[PDB]
Amino acid sequence: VVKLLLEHGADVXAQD
Amino acid sequence: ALGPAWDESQLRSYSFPTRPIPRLSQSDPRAEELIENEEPVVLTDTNLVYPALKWDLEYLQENIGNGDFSVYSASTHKFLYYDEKKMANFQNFKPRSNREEMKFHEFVEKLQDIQQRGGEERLYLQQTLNDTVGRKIVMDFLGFNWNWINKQQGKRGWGQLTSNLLLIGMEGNVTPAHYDEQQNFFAQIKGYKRCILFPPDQFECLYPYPVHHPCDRQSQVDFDNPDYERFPNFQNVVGYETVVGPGDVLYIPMYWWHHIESLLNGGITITVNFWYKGAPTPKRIEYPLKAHQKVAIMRNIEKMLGEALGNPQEVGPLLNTMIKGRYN
Ligand SMILES: O=C(O)CNC(=O)C(=O)O
Ligand SMILES: [Zn+2]
Repeated sequence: VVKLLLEHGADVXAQD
Repeated sequence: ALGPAWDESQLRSYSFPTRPIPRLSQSDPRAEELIENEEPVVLTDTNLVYPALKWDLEYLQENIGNGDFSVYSASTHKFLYYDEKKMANFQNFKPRSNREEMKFHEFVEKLQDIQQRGGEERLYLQQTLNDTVGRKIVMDFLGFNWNWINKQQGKRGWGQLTSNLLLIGMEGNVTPAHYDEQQNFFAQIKGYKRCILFPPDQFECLYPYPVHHPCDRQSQVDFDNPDYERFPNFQNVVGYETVVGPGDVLYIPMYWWHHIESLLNGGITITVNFWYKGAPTPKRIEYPLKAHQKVAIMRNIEKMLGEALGNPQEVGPLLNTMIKGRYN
């Protein structure tokens, strides 16, 4: 739950 | 004794105060302390892209291959990027920058033309380094200081290097304030870029677009004309600032806001960055949370509601309903 909400994406610059 | 590399008159003028990012030797413990603690630092002697310091448009045209390069065009000095996939759910959004694929030599001829015809148009090459590049570039790339940067990757528990972005811009070009979800060693190669960073705890002051908007991760605030009625806390923003030139590496920690400009009347700028995925979430969570962990939370709430509601256009209304007269 906390881990679920703490996970991040890896989006950079233009799109991702 | 070559004189001042650049002066204040080449820097654009803004409404907020800054303090300087520290410039340090890669061997200086303070520089390691800052990186470990996810604060910016300009390293002056990594030799990270030593071999690339001879790069200029002629050497690159001759050597970088026949591959395609993404070149962004803008009618203004600000190059706001937009995620094309997200255009759908904000029908009232028209871009302020087109992207065009072209061969490298076409890009150089484009600059020549604009220059020769006194054009107003601005260009920004931004292309991931890849297989297609010529033998000499491959050799220059292999000559990067991998020993040093690999060690940094091991010490910070980072994930993999996802890419190296090659950036070639015209003097005066601005990348507006935004944050990236990876760690970045930003390796300046030719010319000078002014970098203004803001910590993740100033989220409140910088007013990012909605996650589902094409400009996700950029500030909505026009730095050249801040609308203090819509963005009142922009009056409280304080930046960390530096000017990086050839040989400098700027550590831009994950989630740190950064505004980046090529110095006015400073010629073309060239940069190669190094994007690494961040360390995994820790086994045990320490409270209270760090700011970037809160940004992570907020992004996920926005994502989940967009999905759960079946439509991101309903995220705003639901969120407002949740708070008005209840948490505000
Ligand atoms: O160099 C620029 O103009 C923009 N680059 C970035 O935002 C980056 O490297 O993450
Ligand atoms: Zn960035």
